[PDB]
Amino acid sequence: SGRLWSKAIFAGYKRGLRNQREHTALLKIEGVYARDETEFYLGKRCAYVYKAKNNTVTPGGKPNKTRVIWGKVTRAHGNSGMVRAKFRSNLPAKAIGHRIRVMLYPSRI
Amino acid sequence: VFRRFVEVGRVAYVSFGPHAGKLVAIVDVIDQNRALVDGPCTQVRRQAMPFKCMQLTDFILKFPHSAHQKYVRQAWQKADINTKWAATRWAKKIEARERKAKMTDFDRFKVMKAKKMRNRIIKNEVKKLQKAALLKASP
Amino acid sequence: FLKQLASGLLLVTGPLVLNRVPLRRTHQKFVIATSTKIDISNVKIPKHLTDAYFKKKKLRKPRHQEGEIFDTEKEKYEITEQRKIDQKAVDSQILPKIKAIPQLQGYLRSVFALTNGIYPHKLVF
Amino acid sequence: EVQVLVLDGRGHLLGRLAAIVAKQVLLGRKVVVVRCEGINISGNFYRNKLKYLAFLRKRMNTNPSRGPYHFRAPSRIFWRTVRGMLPHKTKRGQAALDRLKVFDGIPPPYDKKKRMVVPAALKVVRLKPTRKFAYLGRLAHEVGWKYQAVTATLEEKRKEKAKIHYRKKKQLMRLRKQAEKNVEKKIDKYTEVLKTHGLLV
RNA sequence: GCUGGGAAGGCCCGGCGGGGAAGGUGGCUCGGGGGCCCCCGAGUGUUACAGCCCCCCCGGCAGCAGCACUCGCCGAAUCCCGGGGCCGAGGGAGCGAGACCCGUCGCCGCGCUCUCCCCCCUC
RNA sequence: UGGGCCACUUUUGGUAAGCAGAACUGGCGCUGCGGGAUGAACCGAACGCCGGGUUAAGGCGCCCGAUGCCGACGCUCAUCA
RNA sequence: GGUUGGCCUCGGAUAGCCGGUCCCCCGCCGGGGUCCGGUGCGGAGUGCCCUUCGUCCUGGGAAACGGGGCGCGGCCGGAGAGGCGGCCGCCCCCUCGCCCGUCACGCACCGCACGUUCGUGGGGAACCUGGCGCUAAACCAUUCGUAGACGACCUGCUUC
Ligand SMILES: [K+]
Ligand SMILES: [K+]
Ligand SMILES: [K+]
Ligand SMILES: [K+]
Ligand SMILES: [Mg+2]
Ligand SMILES: [Mg+2]
Ligand SMILES: [Mg+2]
Ligand SMILES: [Mg+2]
Ligand SMILES: [Mg+2]
Ligand SMILES: [Mg+2]
Ligand SMILES: [Mg+2]
Ligand SMILES: [Mg+2]
Ligand SMILES: [Mg+2]
Ligand SMILES: [Mg+2]
Ligand SMILES: [Mg+2]
Ligand SMILES: [Mg+2]
Ligand SMILES: [Mg+2]
Ligand SMILES: [Mg+2]
Repeated sequence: SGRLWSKAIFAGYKRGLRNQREHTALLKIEGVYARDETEFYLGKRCAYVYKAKNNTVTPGGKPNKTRVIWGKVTRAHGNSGMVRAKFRSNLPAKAIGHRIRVMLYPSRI
Repeated sequence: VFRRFVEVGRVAYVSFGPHAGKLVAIVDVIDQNRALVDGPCTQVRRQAMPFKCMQLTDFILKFPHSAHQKYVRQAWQKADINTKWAATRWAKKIEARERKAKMTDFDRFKVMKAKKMRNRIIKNEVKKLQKAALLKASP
Repeated sequence: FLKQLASGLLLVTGPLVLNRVPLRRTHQKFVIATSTKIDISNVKIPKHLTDAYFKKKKLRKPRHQEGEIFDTEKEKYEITEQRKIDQKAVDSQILPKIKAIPQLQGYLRSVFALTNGIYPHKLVF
Repeated sequence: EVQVLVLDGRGHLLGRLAAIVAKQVLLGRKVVVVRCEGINISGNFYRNKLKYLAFLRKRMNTNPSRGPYHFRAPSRIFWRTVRGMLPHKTKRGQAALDRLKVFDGIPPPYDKKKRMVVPAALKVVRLKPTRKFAYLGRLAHEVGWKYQAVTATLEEKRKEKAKIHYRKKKQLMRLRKQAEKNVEKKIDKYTEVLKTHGLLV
């Protein structure tokens, strides 16, 4: 009955110009364009939800084609509202520029 | 073309910086970029202040340049700016913008209900006026 | 919100008439505390409403080792008549206080959602 | 965002607008830029024309049919400027470049839709008023573009139809304001709720 | 906490005063306006129908590197609380009963009892 | 191993040389890594396999991580900036 | 495989703008001149619109000049890529849907994730089911020589 998660974009991995650290990802959260506004989202669970070909078990539901790689926001990146996220598995590079959901689950408010 | 001028006694509204949201009076001007600034009734002590954070109002106080804070306060209190400011559309848009930001989830729900009814009553009457004005049969 | 239980889990009731949420446990780490409050002092939350009261129960799998005949019976969890009595007791004294101030039942009756305009960090709850 | 961003190119500086659009398409956003003939470039016109004429000179001496392709339409000129700010030789950059649609004038899909503006790339705020600038449409026309006149006539037709829409919109708004006055007794209850919370001052 | 035992500053119309002036108030003079009455510009000059600076014969009150965000260095002259992230390597610590169901153990910091009275809630 | 070469500075021949010859220290050779787009020698820093934090030199329109600061004060228009 | 409400549009100026109204001029609306407002844009994209728990008793308000029909039929506007938008006529149904209240109920699945939309998504074979419809070309081979290394190309082949 509602979106219940914030829209975020997987912009890329934490990196230098010529070195890429794939274990952590930089997320752009919609509406958060300054570093001082990223406090709310620190520690929040983030999910990369995608679909595949074969069915997989769904917790509390029939198996479907939806898969998910879970993660959480670790800290702020830069001065313009980017955040760094760690996922249980390094995000695939095909997801750059695609949707990441921020769950609001571990609420501190 | 210009109607609002930087001058001695001109009341300015602070848009950003440490004193954002306050009213100050211009006491003196320095080097085209900054001005001697004093708000004795708005809790801004005398200090330099860039012209970039100022937004000029329509209120001009009468006191000599670089006068002491006491005389600025007397001019500010007589024909008080605080009540005159609060009565302007400029200030009550600032206040309206403030209370909308502090609106809670329950208030958002009640506003959503009031806006729903208000729009349906208004938009009904618009249709009625349209339908009425549609009866134009004349050469 | 009624009380915190001995395990730290919160005991909540959304008056079951209003939003179909029974007397149920919940975790404070997975809720948003809004600023709107009702005075539920001098109401009596029954004493037996403890963690042991709300802890789940199971059937399988005694007297049965090799699974060839399904033991999927009982899966229809049954609402105990005691649970209905307790739900009726708490609601009978919380619902009147909800009706006291205007359009709170309608507020409890709706669900929370994120609209493409608003963002959670800008929201005051 | 998930919807298409339609940007009006009039009054926007070429490189500044291209930098914004380039990061948007790299973030998975679909961007449409219309009125690429209204894009401005800082510096007097003669100087900016010399820059493109120097671009025209760069060609493969052995076989110009393979060499740099010089596009004369303002939309393609802006398209190439964005392409210089994308990794267009990788699959990620090619995907981003395919999310950009550029047009001269405003075609029928977007003529009826509201058009956004990028203040950080606007000439009025980014350029000193005493400085000289060039119009991309004039620069394109005098270096090979062939459709400046027809685009002007079609843009003038579009503007005439837009004025009619604005008059109907204004007539509708006047009727709405009259409606609010008419039903004021049965509205003040909900007007007061809006005012207490900052809507409807 | 220190400093110029901070510098400025606020209030006490600061009061008895003195002096200086100018980014010159009032007044006056000259030049341009609105129905001989009211404005703008340029002169004059020392309070005037504004204000400014310095010295006082002396100050008083509050506050004090200010929760009116003007300008510092600090903490034996410094403590309390909260949030996010990553991590959990090690595995027989029992001088004691002569261990016996799995050493809740060492160092360190504490509380109560082997003293007696009261006080406040609660059964 | 007994072919060396390079850089700051001192320094001889030469118009000069990415030339030839010395002194001193460091380096490359034997050396990967961050930065200088690119590069034996420059700047930072030297290296077991990893996680977190922070930096150096260098950067933060876009490519391309970082200014998407309501940054400060000025200077500058170039028809080869 | 993505996605998890929409915005259906003045032209523009920036040492300026926006809105409204009476006379004048253009064949009943625009175009000007007064006049009145707003301008740190509130007729505001820092905005607006829609807003989803569902029903049952049950009153007060909004409406009642109402809603919804992949119901039909007709018409108009849109050509820059119109692939869209609007208006009537008839018909067929609800008095519901919007706000504030009364009244209880629904798996209340016993704290937990991929939930919630676009969506009757795109694409490819195939079965059944009704109506309305169609019955063609290309290439090779042959020929031509306006052509030609070979391909390719220009041509002809039961009718007056
Ligand atoms: K889905
Ligand atoms: K911590
Ligand atoms: K040897
Ligand atoms: K030897
Ligand atoms: Mg202090
Ligand atoms: Mg261990
Ligand atoms: Mg040898
Ligand atoms: Mg040798
Ligand atoms: Mg040499
Ligand atoms: Mg040699
Ligand atoms: Mg060697
Ligand atoms: Mg060595
Ligand atoms: Mg090395
Ligand atoms: Mg390198
Ligand atoms: Mg270089
Ligand atoms: Mg590291
Ligand atoms: Mg760089
Ligand atoms: Mg970047």
